[PDB]
Amino acid sequence: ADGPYSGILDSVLDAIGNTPMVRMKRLAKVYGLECDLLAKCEFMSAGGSVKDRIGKAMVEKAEREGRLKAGDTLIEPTSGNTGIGLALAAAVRGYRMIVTMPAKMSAEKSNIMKCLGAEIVRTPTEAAWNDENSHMGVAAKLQRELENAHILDQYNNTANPMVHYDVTAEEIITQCDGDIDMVVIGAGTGGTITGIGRKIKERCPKCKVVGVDPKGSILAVPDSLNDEKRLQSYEVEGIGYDFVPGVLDRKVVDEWVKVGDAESFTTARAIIRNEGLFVGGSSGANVWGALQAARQLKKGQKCVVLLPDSSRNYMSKFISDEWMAEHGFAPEDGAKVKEREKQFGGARIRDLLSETGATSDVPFVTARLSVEDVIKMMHETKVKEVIVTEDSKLVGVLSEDHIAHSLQSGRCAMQSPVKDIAFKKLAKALPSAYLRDVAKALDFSPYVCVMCPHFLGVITRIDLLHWLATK
Amino acid sequence: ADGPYSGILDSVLDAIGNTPMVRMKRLAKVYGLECDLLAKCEFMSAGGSVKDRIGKAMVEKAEREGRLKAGDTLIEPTSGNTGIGLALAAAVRGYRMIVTMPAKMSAEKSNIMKCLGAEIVRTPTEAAWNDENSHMGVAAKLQRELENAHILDQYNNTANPMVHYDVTAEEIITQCDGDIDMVVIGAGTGGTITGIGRKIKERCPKCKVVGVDPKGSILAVPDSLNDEKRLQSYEVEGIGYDFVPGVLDRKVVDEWVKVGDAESFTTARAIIRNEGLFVGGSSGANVWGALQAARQLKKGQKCVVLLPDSSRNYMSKFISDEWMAEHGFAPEDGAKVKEREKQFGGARIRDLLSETTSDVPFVTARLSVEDVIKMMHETKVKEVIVTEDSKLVGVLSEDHIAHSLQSGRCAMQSPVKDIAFKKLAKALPSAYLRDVAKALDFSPYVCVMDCPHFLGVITRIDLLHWLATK
Ligand SMILES: C=C(NCc1c(COP(=O)(O)O)cnc(C)c1O)C(=O)O
Ligand SMILES: C=C(NCc1c(COP(=O)(O)O)cnc(C)c1O)C(=O)O
Repeated sequence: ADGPYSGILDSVLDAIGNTPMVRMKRLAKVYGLECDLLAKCEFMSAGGSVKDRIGKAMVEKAEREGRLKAGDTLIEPTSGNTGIGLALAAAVRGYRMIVTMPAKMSAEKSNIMKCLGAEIVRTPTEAAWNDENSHMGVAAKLQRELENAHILDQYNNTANPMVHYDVTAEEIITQCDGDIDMVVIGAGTGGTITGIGRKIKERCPKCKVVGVDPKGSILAVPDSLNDEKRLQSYEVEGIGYDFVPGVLDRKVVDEWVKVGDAESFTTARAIIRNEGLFVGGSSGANVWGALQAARQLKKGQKCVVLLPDSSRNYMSKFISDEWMAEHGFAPEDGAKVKEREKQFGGARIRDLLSETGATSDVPFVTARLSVEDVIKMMHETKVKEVIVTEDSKLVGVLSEDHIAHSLQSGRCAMQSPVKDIAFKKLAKALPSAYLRDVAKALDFSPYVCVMCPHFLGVITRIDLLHWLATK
Repeated sequence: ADGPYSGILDSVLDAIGNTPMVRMKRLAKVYGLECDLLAKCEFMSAGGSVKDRIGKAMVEKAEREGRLKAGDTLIEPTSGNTGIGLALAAAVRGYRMIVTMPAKMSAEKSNIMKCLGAEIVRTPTEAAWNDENSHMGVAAKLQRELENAHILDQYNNTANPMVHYDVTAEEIITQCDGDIDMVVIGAGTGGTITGIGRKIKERCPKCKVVGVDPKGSILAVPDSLNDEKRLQSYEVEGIGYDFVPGVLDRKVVDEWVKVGDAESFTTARAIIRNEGLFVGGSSGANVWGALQAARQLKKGQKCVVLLPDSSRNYMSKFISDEWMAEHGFAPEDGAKVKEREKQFGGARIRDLLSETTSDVPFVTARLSVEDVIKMMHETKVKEVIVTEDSKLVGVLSEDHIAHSLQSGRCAMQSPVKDIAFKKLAKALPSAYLRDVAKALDFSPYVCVMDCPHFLGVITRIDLLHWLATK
């Protein structure tokens, strides 16, 4: 039905939470999982992260105790998502936002907090928590040097775990009908794991709670698990710290699973590909930890995994195959990159141009001919396409179909220069280039053309498909 | 309460729709609007767009008529969001996806449909709909040349408007309790406007329905409104075409509002800044059209605006201030860029360095940490700059030295490069302070240079303390 959203909401803050639990049957069937892998889609909140909750939560507490008045400044050390949630709360309730975040975090989080009118101070990646150059220490300095400022300090604020204990875990309980056998959850500030594990073990003591910690952090128990990569920088954002936060109750968690960058990102892309959840990398870490932890579970048993972040914050980072190839991360089991590598391989456009049959007789023009002059060439030379080129060096492609249709449409005058109706989006290639690169380039450009300034022809996706039909 | 999500969902397709309606009181107060500007947050669907619905919808129809079997290929010309929704449906129900979209559309849509295992063929921007190089014609060719392929053709499929008539408009009706006075909605394929306007006028005939069409399209009535910029390419994605789609019933819409790129993008950023809805550019166009159309309305009256897309698809495009400055679009009334322009102005780091002291020491980036602590203790400085031979390495603080030596990351005989801060931004004295602030948005330190004589380092606290002196 429609219970929580059946009316109109006063602000975006009322749209935080109430995320849907989805059964990842496709991903489990891919990875060979007997139990039901339930996913709590926290990335479907208004701000696209679970931390929205605590943000709102902390503000509410700060307002229910009168500790916060309009016009004040809010300061918060964050990996980016708590900053986004608090920035939403401030843009709604009229507070000023100053976010202190490490340079390791993505640029999308910074851009979104900038759109929310928040000042952004960045701290070095390799800094320890004791440092004055840590995000927490810089936030403390901003408190000390600025008036009417407040640090809500999600690492020690009781609201962070208390609201995960109050609403989120109760949501999971109501959605799983109490039958929860394993809960796999990443460990950042540790508030979400603490609260969820407590409420679930209180209303279902038989549930195992598994914490996910990146290879590089010291949050796992025992230290025999953290010493694979001690204090090694990692790319996954949100989970793991160089100290145990005040809100993290490591006694409430049963197991610990160590997950590296490669597994986290490949599993995040597998989540996107197999389920269709536009989710973050920390979520890939959590899901890989869950695939390791719930392996011994049987069918009927339900393992709840949080998907904290949305792909929005890492849209340039790991959704782009460019970045994960540069960082040497396995793309995916089934991906477009691997499909192109298998189908095309090392075949080059020399091979396609020779197998198809062409003698580089692609007529050029100086890109400022009148359309009547060029139609004489189109109709008399028996060619359909032409390539327009300037002096200062490529302009584009032109088809007689577009000529006729734009002349009828009122965009192509008979005395107009040919540059006005040519296709201006192109991708330059050269015969030694592989078909995998032209396949990647066709994802962004309609045509791929090759190149004394002697271009040999144009290649589109139908050409590659018809080549694949010959193989 | 908890009605729709109180259980577990079988697939992502079950999380489509059921978006919340939020009152944009902040944005209305900013623009001076008396009536209640309600926003249907369609970007909060699972796929982050309203088109998710029709995608799912069409598949269901294609499956309820037995027209679709597992392993088949689905082909669809789209501006990107219907492609995303259909790719979600295909990755869930086991169909192959081929999307045909113009090159003008953002790269985020392409990357996301790639993550969903969809083949992507791009078409030229300047092509007309009649062209074989149009997205629709290319999709038709892919149908003709590929076996087991289907085109659901959201421009003519009845599911596209029928489901907006069935669920979305009924959602709006149940959320507004029938009291809807104006409905402002963008016109792309026209399915959403057709369906929503029909269902709302059926359950509330007094409601005015306003269509939003970008300057460049021919969907507005009459053509006295389209002739400002006829067939001019525009940056807003999703709305407007060079022909009236089959599902668009232009008789069901009352008014038409022309919205350009600049207004659309500046109002989308205003939506993000004032309300906090991470929304798309087409939504900025729709909200600007609504601000123009519902101006004569009074308080109590409710004007419903759709926010079709999320910022996700335009994350590099218009959330980045770089691209809207490069495309000459007004940033916002109140923005961080304008705030830095007012606070800093044309002040350069020459002015700050002179108001505030010269040539903090350097090291060759391979000193032992014991040698560098001896240098710091003898030189009484706190920070140092590490530099290589082939040309900058970073900054180093004695605090990090002590804490990493105690933390087990800094060996007494280790090279100083291992503990230095490797993220830096290079500047030079003629640079302005607003630009160093923009660089400080992405780098912790901003250091200056001309010989390699490094005049010093500047952080955000330095700019704040300078602003305290001014
Ligand atoms: C530490 C922060 N986020 C925690 C986080 C986590 C861990 O959630 P915790 O509430 O810190 O336990 C997982 N995934 C992502 C993307 C996260 O951002 C922050 O936003 O400052
Ligand atoms: C035409 C497509 N989108 C329509 C659209 C619209 C218009 O919605 P229609 O249902 O097509 O009328 C508004 N905003 C955005 C971001 C859109 O993508 C498409 O995804 O192929």
